[PDB]
Amino acid sequence: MNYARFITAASAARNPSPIRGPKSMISLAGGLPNPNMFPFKTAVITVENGKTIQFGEEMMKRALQYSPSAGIPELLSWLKQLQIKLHNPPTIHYPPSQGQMDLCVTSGSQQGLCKVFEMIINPGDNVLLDEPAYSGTLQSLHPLGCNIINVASDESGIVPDSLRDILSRWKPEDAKNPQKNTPKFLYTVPNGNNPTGNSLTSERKKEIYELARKYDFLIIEDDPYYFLQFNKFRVPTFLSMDVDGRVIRADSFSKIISSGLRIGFLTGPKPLIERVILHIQVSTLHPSTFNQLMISQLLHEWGEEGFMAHVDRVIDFYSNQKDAILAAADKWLTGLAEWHVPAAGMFLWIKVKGINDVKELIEEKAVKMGVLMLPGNAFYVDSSAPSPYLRASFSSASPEQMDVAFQVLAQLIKESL
Amino acid sequence: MNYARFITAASAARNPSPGPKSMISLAGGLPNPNMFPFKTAVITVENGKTIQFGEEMMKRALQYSPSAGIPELLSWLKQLQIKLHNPPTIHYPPSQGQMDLCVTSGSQQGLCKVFEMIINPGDNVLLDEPAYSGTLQSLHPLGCNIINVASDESGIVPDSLRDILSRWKPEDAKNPQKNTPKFLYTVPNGNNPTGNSLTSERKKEIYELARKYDFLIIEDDPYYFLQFNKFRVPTFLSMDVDGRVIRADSFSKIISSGLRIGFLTGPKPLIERVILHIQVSTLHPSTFNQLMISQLLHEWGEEGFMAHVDRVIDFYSNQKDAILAAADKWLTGLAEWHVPAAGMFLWIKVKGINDVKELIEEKAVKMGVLMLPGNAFYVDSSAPSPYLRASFSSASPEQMDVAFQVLAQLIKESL
Ligand SMILES: O=C(O)CCC(=O)C(=O)O
Repeated sequence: MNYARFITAASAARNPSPIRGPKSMISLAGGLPNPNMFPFKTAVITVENGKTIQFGEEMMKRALQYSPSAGIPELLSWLKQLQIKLHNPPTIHYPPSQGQMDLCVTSGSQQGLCKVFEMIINPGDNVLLDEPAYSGTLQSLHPLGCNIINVASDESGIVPDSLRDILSRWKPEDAKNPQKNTPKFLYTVPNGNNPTGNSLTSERKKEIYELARKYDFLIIEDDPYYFLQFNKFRVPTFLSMDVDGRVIRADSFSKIISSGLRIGFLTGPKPLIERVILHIQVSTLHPSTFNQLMISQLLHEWGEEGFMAHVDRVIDFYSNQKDAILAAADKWLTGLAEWHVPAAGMFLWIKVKGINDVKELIEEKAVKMGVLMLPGNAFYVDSSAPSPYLRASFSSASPEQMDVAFQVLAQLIKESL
Repeated sequence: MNYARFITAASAARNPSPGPKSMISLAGGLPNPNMFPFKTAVITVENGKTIQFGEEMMKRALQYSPSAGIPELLSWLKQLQIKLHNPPTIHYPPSQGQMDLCVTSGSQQGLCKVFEMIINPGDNVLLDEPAYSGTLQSLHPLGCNIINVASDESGIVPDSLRDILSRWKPEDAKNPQKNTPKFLYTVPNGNNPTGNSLTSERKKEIYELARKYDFLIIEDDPYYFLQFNKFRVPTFLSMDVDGRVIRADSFSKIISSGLRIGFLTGPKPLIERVILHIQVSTLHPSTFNQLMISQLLHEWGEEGFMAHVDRVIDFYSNQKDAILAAADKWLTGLAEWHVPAAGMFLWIKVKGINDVKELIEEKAVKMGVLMLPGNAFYVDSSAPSPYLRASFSSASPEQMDVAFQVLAQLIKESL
């Protein structure tokens, strides 16, 4: 596994820019401000289902102060250990320069993901993903001058055959040859895709993996909705089948723990992670120290039992919420729209039947009646193409809210037929 | 005035990526914030009302918020900025550079997003060495030609800036193929590592040249509130009649380094490329941490903020007082150095040793003493450096006494 092909000229040229022997030791060498100057002295944070979190005066100075680039070591060790327990990556005991598994706490998981595109993509590069695809990722990949090659997805995500067919534009030996512009990577959201809410299967993941071996590209696994799986048996990740070190997982605490706190993490091979760490060192520097410590203490006080149980209560909430969105649709959309039932996440994806563009429907008529939901146009490389799709958030609304929401939508559709 | 020549093809192709009511909305992407474990917060402040988050606030604090900062924090920094600098640009048309500001994840987030926005490989850029190693290492992979401007007690020597530019004519600004300097990067207030600051006369002159030659000025000003002189030298932003100043500001030295929260002020179209890059990277600065800071600032008020920064300049001033005292004591005739004008560093040039790397990395450590060799603060970091960076931020008068006596001892052993 050669990593140089996946590291921009710029990315390779980064050197480490850190904040960075007898016994007592009198350092004037370092850069830290004096943390006594800072105004906040203590904190108490109450937790549902938990012991309150205390920052004593000493701990608060630590929270107000520069901390390491890759994250605090107690959160780093605990997430690594989570990743060993959840996924047991084939690579954890490999050599560093082969793909030893490494992890970086990042300022939300999209920070890591961006820095990963920037690391990989030369203009003119080819990338695989399936559409509909995440708004945020299209606005991300677009300025990078890559050519986005769409793989068909259905209710089970990426269709493997589509991937085969697409990749038969190249011989496998073309991977050893940059001129041939073989794909760099496949970007997938494998659990409750935003916007579609469909998830990848196990058999499918294994097959995708083999194609990724054969055509020696990286798999980018964006898995923000992995702890929002409604099925009890969690589907194995690409991470857990990564005997090569061709997988970069992104994990988020945003749907589960806190979206505000901007704390997520990036799991992958050392040399790749290292490029992101080094990019972080000249931009954000680290994730907020305060907030890492809220999460780290929270998580260590729960242990893995409290964490998983918490995630079981989130899932429980999000499913009933999903039962209610579907009831409501089964109630009003029947025979007027088509949808599959979300495998994870917080989004229902609704194909309205016999209307071409739902933008008018939504942005003109539906808003006038006081109901709103997201036109599907944004979720395609070509956002100007007509979409007959709505994305509907089942995250906040009460059963009655959805009832009126779908009573009104169905009316506007009937009125627009 | 023409910002397109200042913005990369990439930076430019970026697209923004974020009601009668009683409205029902189903197209939000917010997660249900009620699922979050953290319920209430209390934080204490020395000489301040206790900051409290009730269940509602807290919820907002654990939730996605705007890209460029919560609005009660943006207006307060936007205000502070009108008040500290009163930019001639405030009431400009937006497309003509109207002063804009986003909260960033610490000031170096903004400043990185700004190099990425500006720099094509091959471009020519100005700053003054020694320069902060971080900025060196940020710029290095961007593939610019770094052109060193001479500096002295007082920062960037502008005569040197004139002689450098004389290789072009003003007219070469409108001709991209001439490769005129894209921008001048500076740390106007005790530069890290020198601790030197620009004078107001020099800043004027620097501005004229930047006008003549149409280059941006990035004023990296993390030590703005750490100024030992009670009159604060006017900033490049207070004299940006053109819309060519990009200012970085930091709460890292005064408020918190750890909360990662700083701010970038500058022409709207330029800030706009930065906010759009933030939207697919960090999304925004921690909502929680902005709320902590915001409620601290509104409660202190403009006055009270300032009483604080005085409080810490006073602290930093005594520390550097203590550090100069000890240098005087042990280092006289063995070294030379200027009084830092601001910041937390002292920059000491040791006599008759060509490179200080052995002196520190072998001898000093062994004797339990540490200072930072200058090597790292120049483009060419393999070059001998007879200079030491020393931090007066934490050490006590006693620990500085022993640091220096020990350091002078070994300097005299190495002669
Ligand atoms: O529009 C926003 O503020 C945030 C959207 C987001 O990150 C999400 O898709 O969950």
